[PDB]
Amino acid sequence: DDEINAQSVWSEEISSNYPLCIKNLMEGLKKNHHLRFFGRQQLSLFLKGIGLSADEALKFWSEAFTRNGNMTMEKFNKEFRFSFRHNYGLEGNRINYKPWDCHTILSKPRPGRGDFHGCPFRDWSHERLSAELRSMKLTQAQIISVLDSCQKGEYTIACTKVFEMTHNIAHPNLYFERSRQLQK
Ligand code: SF4
Repeated sequence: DDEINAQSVWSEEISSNYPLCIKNLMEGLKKNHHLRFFGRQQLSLFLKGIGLSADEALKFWSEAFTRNGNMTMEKFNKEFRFSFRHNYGLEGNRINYKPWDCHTILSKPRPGRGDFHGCPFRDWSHERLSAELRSMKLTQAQIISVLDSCQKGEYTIACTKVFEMTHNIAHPNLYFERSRQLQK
């Protein structure tokens, strides 16, 4: 709880370790105060994979869904609380909900309008990727190298390139713990 909790996952320090997909999901949750089923599972199981406790997860999801008066606490407890508790097995279920790897993430149905699951290196446009990479302090030479892998369909190589360029197999939780390891 000292490192990963409901408040510290919104921190810049912790969130600077997220791969592009989790960053995309967190951003959609912050502005819409809600995520769809596929996006819910991708992000929820990742946070569980980095050590977010059951109590902190329910604190995290409840505040996020009810933020800015998006929905009441009663609507959340009646329409979403069970599903999040289900993912941690707090209702007695013994389904093995492991965090999704990149292969599993890319295999899900592709995101449409309003969806935030998936992998940005395949689902975003080159224009959207380029602007996002520039805010991450990448130069156009580095950008053209990442888009090259994207155009070739090697999305895990493009994400591995971003890691090396932003720092000094194929799993989003492996991205986090490698990056978070370089912080300590
Ligand atoms: S390669 Fe995997 S970890 Fe990286 S952005 Fe795509 S789905 Fe996320």
